[PDB]
Amino acid sequence: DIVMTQAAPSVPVTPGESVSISCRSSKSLLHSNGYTYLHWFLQRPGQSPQLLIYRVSNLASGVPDRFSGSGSGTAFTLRFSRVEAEDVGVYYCMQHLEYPFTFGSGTKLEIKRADAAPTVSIFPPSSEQLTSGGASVVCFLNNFYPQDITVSWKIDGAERSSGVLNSWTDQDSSDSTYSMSSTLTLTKDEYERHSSYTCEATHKTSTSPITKSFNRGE
Amino acid sequence: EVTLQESGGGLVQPGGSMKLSCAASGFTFSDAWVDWVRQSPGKGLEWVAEIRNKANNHATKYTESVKGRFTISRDDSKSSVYLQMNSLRAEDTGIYYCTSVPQLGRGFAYWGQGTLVTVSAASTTPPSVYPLAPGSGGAGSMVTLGCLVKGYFPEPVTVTWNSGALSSGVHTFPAVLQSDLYTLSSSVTVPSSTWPSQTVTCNVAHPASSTQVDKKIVPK
Ligand SMILES: CN1[C@H]2CC[C@@H]1[C@@H](C(=O)O)[C@@H](OC(=O)c1ccccc1)C2
Repeated sequence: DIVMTQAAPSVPVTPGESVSISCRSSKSLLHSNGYTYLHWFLQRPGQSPQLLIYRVSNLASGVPDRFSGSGSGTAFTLRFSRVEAEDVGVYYCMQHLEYPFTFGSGTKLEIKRADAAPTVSIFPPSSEQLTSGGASVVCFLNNFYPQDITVSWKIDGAERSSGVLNSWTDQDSSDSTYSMSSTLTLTKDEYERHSSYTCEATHKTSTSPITKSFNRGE
Repeated sequence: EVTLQESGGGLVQPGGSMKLSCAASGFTFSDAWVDWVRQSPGKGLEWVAEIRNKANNHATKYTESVKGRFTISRDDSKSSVYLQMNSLRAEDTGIYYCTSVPQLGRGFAYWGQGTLVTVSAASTTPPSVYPLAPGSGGAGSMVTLGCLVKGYFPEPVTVTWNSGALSSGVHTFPAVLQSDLYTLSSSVTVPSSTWPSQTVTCNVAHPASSTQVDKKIVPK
């Protein structure tokens, strides 16, 4: 099979600057007919892939003028003349010379912006959930940057690690931030054995963990 | 106006069968060579199969791992292509996209929206929806509310807020799977001047079970 390699798993870029993404094939993609069968695709978070450039340098219909491609044989480059925050997504190259067609692993474009601390919100189990024997405590850590964050849960000051369900959003296309949901899953019986529930977030924006907590007894 | 629209996916039994369809419009389907590509965590995008146009004898080609199990076909009179999948395996789970090469050298120019295929013996289960309202008094300027959607299977569920009227301050997070099945949160941030004066409701749909639930977020 032909192997498509996109070394960079991601590339950080600030809006307004130019940037390039590289792809290499394991075989020349030049066909006997004289065309070079290398195409580029964008897949924004939660959407289908969409063609950006076909046959190395031809922009597809509707694609922004800011894109261009170059390359030959086994080496290709996708360039942005000026990046925009809405360009977040995964960029893939694909060889369309021989079967099976094969795609590179993709390079995620990450927009760099000013640091932003998380807006942290905690939620006691809903009364509706409690009557059903459930006690999930939810914590949203929203709209923060950079993307790494850590969450610790404490029940009456003791750290709890099992039964925690964590989920992250892709980078926001308008404000370049990230958000995370962390749910402490407890049964109603377990929920009532204690009173202090804290969601503590550690992120680069503060040397002190951000703490949100409540008391069951309230 | 170009469009490709896949249908026919969803949950399927391991070792069972499922046929995906894709309806084309807005371009000359009969001249196009048409393909299926799927996406999975683990391989990223993966080419599945292709059927050529009549001029090229409707020839088919398949990736090694589905040869003999999947059959691609087309019906030019309905401008449609199909992928009949047999002997389904867990490795076949993924989103499947219909895409076409409308003319020579054009690449995969048009793609459908994608259809999730989940190969699992687990059964369909509806979600329960629980409002998430703030514990204290607001103030300050903005308040975050949420909806907990848990216990459903398979994915996906759609969540909107005020039927779509609120979308700019919403984050619907990826669902997490464990013993209780899927659990997903959606949050919405609005001015303290909007809620609780105005009704904020999360609307959840789970097409697999035909469940729809609207839950109003009320001060606790
Ligand atoms: C290396 N080639 C070979 C195999 C992949 C790629 C592709 C291409 O050349 O564009 C193929 O042909 C088409 O997909 C096509 C031809 C006519 C009309 C519509 C589509 C022919």
